Amino acid sequence: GSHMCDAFVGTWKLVSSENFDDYMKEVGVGFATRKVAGMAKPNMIISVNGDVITIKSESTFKNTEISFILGQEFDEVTADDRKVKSTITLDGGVLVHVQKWDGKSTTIKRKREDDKLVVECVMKGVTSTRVYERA
Ligand SMILES: COC(=O)C1=C(C2=[SH]CCC2)C[SH]=C1NC(=O)[C@H]1CCCC[C@H]1C(=O)O
Repeated sequence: GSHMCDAFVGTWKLVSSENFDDYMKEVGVGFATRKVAGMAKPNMIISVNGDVITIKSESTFKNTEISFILGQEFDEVTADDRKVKSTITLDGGVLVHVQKWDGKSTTIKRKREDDKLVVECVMKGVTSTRVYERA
């Protein structure tokens, strides 16, 4: 087993959100999409198979799935249809996901906090916090 397995693997449901509309604005999402995307309550499924981590997000609005090896950059088409270059590392027990596109950068941090998985999303000055519980 591994730290990653024990901490993150499983099925998680969104239970609260803060500032997500403002985060979406900062990453360039337009009005109609922000409105419909902001209603979504995704399930997040995290799995590990050997060195490969998979993060799936499933909702009424969009489904996404990424698989990656820690430290190894990959192509990602985000839920909001940005084509980014992503690298995910495990830093002091926090999954740190950096996305680069068009000269811009956003960082998504995923951490365990008590029984929750807390996702912090930062674009320039704007932070959104997305809190998940076990499904
Ligand atoms: C920018 O859009 C997004 O980031 C975004 C979505 C859209 S689709 C159209 C508009 C917005 C849908 S789901 C999502 N982001 C996440 O699910 C992760 C990954 C990053 C931030 C929040 C995280 C979270 O666990 O909720």
